[PDB]
Amino acid sequence: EIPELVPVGEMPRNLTMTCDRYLTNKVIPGTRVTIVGIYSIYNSGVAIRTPYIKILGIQSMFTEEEEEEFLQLSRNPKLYEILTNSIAPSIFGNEDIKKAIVCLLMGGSKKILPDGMRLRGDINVLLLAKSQLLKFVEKVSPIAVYTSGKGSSAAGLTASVQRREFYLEGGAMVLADGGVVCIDEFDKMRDEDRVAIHEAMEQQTISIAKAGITTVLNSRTSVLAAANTTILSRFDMIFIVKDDHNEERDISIANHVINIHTEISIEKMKRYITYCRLKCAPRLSPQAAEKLSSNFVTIRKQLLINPITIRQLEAIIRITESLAKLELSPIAQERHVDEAIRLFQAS
Amino acid sequence: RVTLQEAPGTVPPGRLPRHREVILLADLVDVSKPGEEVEVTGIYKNNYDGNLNAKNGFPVFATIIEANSIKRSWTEEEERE
Amino acid sequence: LPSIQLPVDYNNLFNEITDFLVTFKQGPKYMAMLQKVANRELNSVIIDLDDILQYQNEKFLQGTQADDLVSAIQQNANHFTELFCRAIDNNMPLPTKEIDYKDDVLDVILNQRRLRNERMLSELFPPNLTRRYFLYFKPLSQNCAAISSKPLSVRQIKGDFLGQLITVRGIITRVSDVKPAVEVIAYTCDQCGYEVFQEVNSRTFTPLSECTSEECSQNQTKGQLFMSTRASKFSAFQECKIQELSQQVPVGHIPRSLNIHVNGTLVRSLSPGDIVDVTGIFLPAPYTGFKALKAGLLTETYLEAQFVRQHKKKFASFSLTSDVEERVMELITSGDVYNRLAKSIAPEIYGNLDVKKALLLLLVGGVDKRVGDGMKIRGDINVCLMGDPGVAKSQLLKAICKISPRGVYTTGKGSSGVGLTAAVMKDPVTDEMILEGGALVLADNGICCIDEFDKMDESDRTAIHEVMEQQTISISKAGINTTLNARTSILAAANPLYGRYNPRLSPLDNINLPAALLSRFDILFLMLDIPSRDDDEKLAEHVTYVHMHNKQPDLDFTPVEPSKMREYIAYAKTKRPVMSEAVNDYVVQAYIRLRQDSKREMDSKFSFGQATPRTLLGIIRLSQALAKLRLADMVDIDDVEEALRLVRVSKESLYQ
Amino acid sequence: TQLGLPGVKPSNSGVTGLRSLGVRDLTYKISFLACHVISIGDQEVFLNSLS
Amino acid sequence: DAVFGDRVRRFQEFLDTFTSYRDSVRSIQVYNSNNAANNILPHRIIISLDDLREFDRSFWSGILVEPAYFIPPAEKALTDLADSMDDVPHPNASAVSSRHPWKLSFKGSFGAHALSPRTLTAQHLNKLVSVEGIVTKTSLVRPKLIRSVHYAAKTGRFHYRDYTDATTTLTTRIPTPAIYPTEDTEGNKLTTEYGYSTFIDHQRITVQEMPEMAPAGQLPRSIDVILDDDLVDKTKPGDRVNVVGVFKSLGAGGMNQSNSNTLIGFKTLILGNTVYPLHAARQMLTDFDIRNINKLSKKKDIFDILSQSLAPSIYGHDHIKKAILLMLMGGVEKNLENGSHLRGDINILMVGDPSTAKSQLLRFVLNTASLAIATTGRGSSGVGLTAAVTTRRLEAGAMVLADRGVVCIDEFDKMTDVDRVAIHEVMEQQTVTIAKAGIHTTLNARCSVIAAANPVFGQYDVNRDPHQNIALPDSLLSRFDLLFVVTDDINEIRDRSISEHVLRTHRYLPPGYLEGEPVPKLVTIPFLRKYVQYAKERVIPQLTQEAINVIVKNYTDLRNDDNTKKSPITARTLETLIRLATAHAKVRLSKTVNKVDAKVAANLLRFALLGED
Amino acid sequence: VVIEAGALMLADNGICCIDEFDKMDISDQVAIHEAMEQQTISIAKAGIHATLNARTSILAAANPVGGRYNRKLSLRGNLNMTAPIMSRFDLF
DNA sequence: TTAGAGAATTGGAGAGTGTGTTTTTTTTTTTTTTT
DNA sequence: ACACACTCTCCAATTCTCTAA
Ligand SMILES: Nc1ncnc2c1ncn2[C@@H]1O[C@H](COP(=O)(O)OP(=O)(O)NP(=O)(O)O)[C@@H](O)[C@H]1O
Ligand SMILES: Nc1ncnc2c1ncn2[C@@H]1O[C@H](COP(=O)(O)OP(=O)(O)NP(=O)(O)O)[C@@H](O)[C@H]1O
Ligand SMILES: [Mg+2]
Ligand SMILES: [Mg+2]
Ligand SMILES: [Zn+2]
Repeated sequence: EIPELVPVGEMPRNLTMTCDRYLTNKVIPGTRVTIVGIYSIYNSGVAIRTPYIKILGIQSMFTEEEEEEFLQLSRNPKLYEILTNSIAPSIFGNEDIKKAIVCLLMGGSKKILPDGMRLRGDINVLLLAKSQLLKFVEKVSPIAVYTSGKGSSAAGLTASVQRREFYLEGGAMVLADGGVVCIDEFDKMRDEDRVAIHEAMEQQTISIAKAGITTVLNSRTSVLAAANTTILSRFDMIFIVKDDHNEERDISIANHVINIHTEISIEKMKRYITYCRLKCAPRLSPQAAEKLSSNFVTIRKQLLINPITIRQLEAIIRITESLAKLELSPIAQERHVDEAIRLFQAS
Repeated sequence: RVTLQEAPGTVPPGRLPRHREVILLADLVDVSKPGEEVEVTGIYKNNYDGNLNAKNGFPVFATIIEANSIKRSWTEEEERE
Repeated sequence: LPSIQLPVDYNNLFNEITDFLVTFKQGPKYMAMLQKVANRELNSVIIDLDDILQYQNEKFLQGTQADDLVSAIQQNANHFTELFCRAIDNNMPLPTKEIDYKDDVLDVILNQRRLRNERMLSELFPPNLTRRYFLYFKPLSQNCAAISSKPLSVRQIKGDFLGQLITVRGIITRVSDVKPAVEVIAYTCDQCGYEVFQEVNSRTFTPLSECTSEECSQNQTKGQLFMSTRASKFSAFQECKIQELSQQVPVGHIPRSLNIHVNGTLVRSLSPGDIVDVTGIFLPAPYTGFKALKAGLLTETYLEAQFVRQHKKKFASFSLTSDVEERVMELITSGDVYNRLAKSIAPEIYGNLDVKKALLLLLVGGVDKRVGDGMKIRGDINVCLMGDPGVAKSQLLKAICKISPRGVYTTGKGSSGVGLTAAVMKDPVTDEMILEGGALVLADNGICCIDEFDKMDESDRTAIHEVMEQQTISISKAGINTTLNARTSILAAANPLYGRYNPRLSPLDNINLPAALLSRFDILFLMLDIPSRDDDEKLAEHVTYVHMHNKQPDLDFTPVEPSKMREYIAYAKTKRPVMSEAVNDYVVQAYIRLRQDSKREMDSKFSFGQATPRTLLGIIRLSQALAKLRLADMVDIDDVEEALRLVRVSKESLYQ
Repeated sequence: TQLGLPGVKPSNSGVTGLRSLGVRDLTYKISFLACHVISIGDQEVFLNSLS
Repeated sequence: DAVFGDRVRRFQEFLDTFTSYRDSVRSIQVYNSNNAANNILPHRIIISLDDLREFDRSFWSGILVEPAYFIPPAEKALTDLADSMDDVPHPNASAVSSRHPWKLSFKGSFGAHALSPRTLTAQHLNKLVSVEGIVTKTSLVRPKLIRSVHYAAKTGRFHYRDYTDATTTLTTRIPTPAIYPTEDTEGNKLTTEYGYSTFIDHQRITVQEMPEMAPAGQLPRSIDVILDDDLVDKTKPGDRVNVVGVFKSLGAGGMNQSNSNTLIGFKTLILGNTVYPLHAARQMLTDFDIRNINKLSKKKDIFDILSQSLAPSIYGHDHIKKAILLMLMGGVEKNLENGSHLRGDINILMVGDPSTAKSQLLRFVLNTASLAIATTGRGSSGVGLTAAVTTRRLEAGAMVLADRGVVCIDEFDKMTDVDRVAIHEVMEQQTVTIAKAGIHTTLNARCSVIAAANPVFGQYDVNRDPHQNIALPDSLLSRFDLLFVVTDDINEIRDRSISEHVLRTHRYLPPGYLEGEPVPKLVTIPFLRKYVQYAKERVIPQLTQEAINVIVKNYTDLRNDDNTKKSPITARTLETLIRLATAHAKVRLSKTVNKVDAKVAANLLRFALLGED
Repeated sequence: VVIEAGALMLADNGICCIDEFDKMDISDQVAIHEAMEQQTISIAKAGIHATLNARTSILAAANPVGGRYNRKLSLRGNLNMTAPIMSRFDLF
């Protein structure tokens, strides 16, 4: 029965029913429906029988004109500024945070080589006010999962084995496979997850061999996280949130709160992100290769005379590809490399 | 059908509560909810049961109550007050 | 309804059988057995198929054709138990000796019934009622060989084999206790005073309740029948289960098993834990009554046991036939059996001679003792190996695991103290509690090998304390309060603390065992890995030769094979040599010196703890083992000095 | 149960041969058929109770 | 009734026309007849359905839409063909009346009838269908009676009768009561002749749709399959499988009087006709592969070519690649006559700084070995990694599952001490033994171990002892054949070379894609796998005196000379030398180990152990 | 459930004696605490619900931790008993 | 007074018909993952 | 289909009665 019709303090009542031929396989669990059917009884106290119903009726990708708008946006000379401005507009300042979130949403390009090695595409960011941005990322993203550090069950973030025969269940890294996942307090991570997130992030897999269980789980996702150590090495970019205390801002927020108590929109931006993810996967030009290699050896020499490592060069490449992805340019260029290393200053 | 149990206040000290079962017919169904304290009027009735006779080994009949009735705003003066 | 032709006529095979029983010889062989049966001296007849093959070959060489009876009784084995029995009944000779015939109830009953028929006149009863014997087939020798000679694992027994005679290899899982089963039932009619019989084959039957005898009927005497045990025929029955070896299970599968039935004198041959070659007849088990009508065509199946071959002869099965006498005389005449037998243990491992000699003395063991007031003293010997990583400890241990007829191998990490000793499991669905013994019970009267002894948890090692000295287990848990027997000797291996032995500390620091447990080993051997350019070269040459040729390098020495070694050791474990006063004085004087030297040097770096009274009986046990190996009936002082040397050498590794 | 109880099917050895049993078997249990019970474990009512 | 004969005639015409099936019948028959005089092949044949389409469309559609009326006569015609061909005389009693005809199987171009368990629908009942999925359950094998033979005692006549059940025949017949007759029509008492009677095997399984196709987290759906005779036990749970058979219904469906008011439906099954696996490892060589493998082996430096063809996307670390190749080849396992066992498989460990391609290189072995299991060190327990108890039943761990394969352990340093000590048996004795409540058993685990770890201080400290940097006991490090230390030393030209290399790697595009679309000589990996398979199966090099002369000298010099060597040297080092020499000889496809192989093995061990060449 | 009465039910309007209280498991001490708080017992399982009266006074004995009392310490330090249960005894 | 010919009453032999059957704790020993 | 419980039917065994030697 409908939830808004139940009397207070009672659990809802239900019925069982039958259908055949073309009425089969027409609905799925959780959908609200209207039904026409004969009400009758069947055998299964004294002189007493069970009721049921025999059903006789039930009631319950882009176009060209869409992608034209997305193409018009693609050739705007200030699109990067427009997308950064559209992200959490109420939050004051924090420019580079918004830029990093754009790069996280867009992502790099996946690649597979002749010898079978597989190259990652995802992006990972950490943030050290901060509560709002994760909710916004949840809303804008095509697929999103939100959780706090302790997790929804004993699976925690990654996974665990539980007990009577043993079984296994996955946390909020397996469930977010193929999409984005945001963690509200990364410091409240449990002990097992502290070690398991290494494999979850580097390999995009979780593997367990316990109590006769022997399986491997997929963890293909981009992680956003916030807190307030060596665990910072797993992330591509780390930043610290900043605040400003203009009274007009608080007064405006309060006035809006009283109003409810008494630039690109979200849906359009989400569809545009989906379109860009589906249509393009750019490649580095040779000039970018020379630029990046020279910068890499330059920084390592500067540190030597006074660390950078290959695992961070391969992150700078992904950021460069994600920046080139917005323009739908099939090749990345020095323009994107410059902004990539400029935005690389986490520190 | 409804199962009825002695109220805890009525039970003497050091004794377990007793139980009986009540049959509700056309107009009286869903008149009461579990956990309510209820007052019942009806006929006290009995019938043969094979399992009771088999287990106890004596010609022992089972008993049921058939309910006839079941029991458990403001004026303008209250509003003015 | 329909019918077919087949190539076999049973009349010819029956004629062949009755000729074979009266003609064959290696007088004729089987007529002696049937004479013993007639004299009531013998209860069972075992038919060899090797005799039938030899008979066929001899008849062929005489220039005559003959049916291949061997394959005929292998193909359809069930029918021929009846043919042989009928042939034996026909040809049975008369007794040679007086019997006291009146002891038999059936004789009196049948004689009186015959007299009743004789008076009345002025088949009677089923022939199974008077067969005083059992009959079994023994399969073909493989070295003469056919499928019955070639063992099958339990997976290879397909549905094609139903009805045939086969051989199976595996481990027994459980055994039932004996109970009787009816073959012929006897009744008595009250009014007319007449007896009738009924034969039972199926798992169930309906007893008779009306006297249908013609004389009883024609007198219109509707009498009542009553059952009688005193003239019924029973036969002993037992049921077991066999299961495939764990090392033959394919990957990812669960092991399978078969049900075995045993009747007659073959009963209580099998025991749990045995590795065995069973051979028998593989048959189905039909349903009965209303169950059959709605059970479908899927048939249950089992194996009728006929003959059993064990892989290793237990030491208790020994008897000195002249065949074994001739072989032990070889070793006795050759001489110096101690060194040869010690050298023969694991020839592929270089050096380590003293360790091998100690482990031989472990294999032999001391003499059990039981004082007149009821005290008893341990006979078994316990040994421990302590040494650096990579000096063939696990290898030598697992090598000794082969020689012993009863033995088990276990590692420290994979073992629970409960499962190592005995467990009280709530196993059945009926919530019943049942006791099932652990590894040390399965190794009863054998050796138990415990590798990685240092990794086992400190709490679980305490379970071994009772079994080591008292050779028994005591349990008092939910619904169970009993004592079990565990007459087992323990051999163990371990690394010192921190792995490789540390010379900075004393031996007791490196050993890291409590005093109560360190005392319970009769010998603890300390072996260290110290480089040397001379010795390493020799070891490397030996190992490289072994890898090249699969044979130990040899110029002078020939090891005795394991079978003859087992025969010599089994013969040596029967002697019980006694001590003498001259030896007693010597050992008594040695013990004082040992304890004084222990008291002097408890502070010293060369300490190994304090000598308890259990060190005296260790000397006596080792001396008696040495006396056993030379087949003496008297301990000699020569044995005592060797026992003392073998204890002294264990500590010399400390001095580089 | 082993007797002809209406509406119920049949369920150390017993006795047999009786008419109602047919081929069935009958056993028994021991119990006690009592006739009275006595336990051995307002101030005015209490005072009236006393001697 | 008359239509049965004509269909037999038409299929006889088909069998005469397409002659490649006559050769199959004759080859199976002559093979079985040969070894019988001393395994036996089944009496089964697979026909291409396309040939039957091109021969006669009416028979093709009859088979494919009305199998119950067309499959039996064709099978009868095949039995007639095989029976008319010459056969061994004087058959035995059991052979005379076996009741064992030949049987058919199909391949190719099912069209619309290729299905999955989700989409199998009531419209498809009594059609011949093909389904795909994962095996989830398997029943025990049981025998089944179909015929019994009896001997009449008085008359000397052999009698027989037949039995049927709903799952035994495509067509439908009156069921049989499974009773053995005891007495003749003429009153003679009968006896049952086991061994002349015929029984067949029977097994039921269950097949479920693959999890990759499950919609919306909905419950998955599955079908039961019936197998018999030859098809039994050819599958186990977890197998991906494709099954061919007739989809049929059973039973009374409650119309025989029941309390359900007939709301419950009829039961259904698939009668297994043919089973094929799915690859989701093994390959079979053609003649050209043998020619190429033999020709390539005579190059001067095959070892360099093959080693450098392993993981070309990873720059540097030549010696580790060569060690991995020798691991994949392996030594020779020995079993002496007295039952003693000598180890053959090689174990490798590598420890080093962060970011130095340890996990990336370890990942490569998982995708070129024929059988490989991967695990992380902290995500596995000792019992889970070896074996565990359940209900008593004992359940295998990871090292037991990969029996004759390789096991990869990442983050080895995070494994607890309690978990590590379970592994000391498996790496030398190659067995797992359990002694717990109600169980005592031994299991086989013959695999090779390769693993990676981090040093104690986070980066390797040359200014402290190797034991201080590597916190593992000496007894464990002894069991690894080769121990490699690797570090990220900062240098200009090294950094430039590596950075240019990875940048060249990231500019790859696959063949069939335009730019921007979403997705010396080196032998290809699909050829290298064939090379490794052939070399491991077909050549078993034996040792020689000239190799032994090198091995003994190298061992005795290496053990006794005082140096700052980074691993304990024991009797297991000699075995490592022998194994490496044998493996290098196996790379060469040599029937014997020579001096060159021992020299190369010594040079590799010296590099790994003493750190310099 | 078997429902059959426990010890506290038999001691209704009576004295219930607990000997060696300190050895009782915490999981049962909490049950005695819940009964003592209300003088009432509740059952709800397997479709059967019941409430019962437990007007019983408790007399308890316990051992100090370590077997001997410490005059340097409070009774809370000496006794292995949780504070809510200790708060509900009239006399120590 | 015996006995034999005819009629009436009762017993149970035995033939026939219908039927039924397979098939949430609570307490206690032990292994395993989790803090 | 295989033991049971219960019902139905026919036929001859038995005792009673009448008649005459
Ligand atoms: N004297 C020897 N003769 C032959 N092989 C030897 C000898 N000493 C050591 N080995 C070899 O050493 C290897 C390891 O033997 P093993 O029994 O496992 O040693 P271990 O002491 O038990 N190792 P560990 O368990 O770590 O203490 C085997 O391959 C043996 O062949
Ligand atoms: N030639 C190379 N040398 C080093 N790293 C490389 C090389 N080529 C690629 N990489 C990249 O280096 C990164 C680190 O590889 P990885 O195998 O995780 O190192 P690691 O030894 O496992 N570090 P860790 O997980 O902390 O132990 C990956 O992103 C590789 O793609
Ligand atoms: Mg060892
Ligand atoms: Mg890594
Ligand atoms: Zn009689």
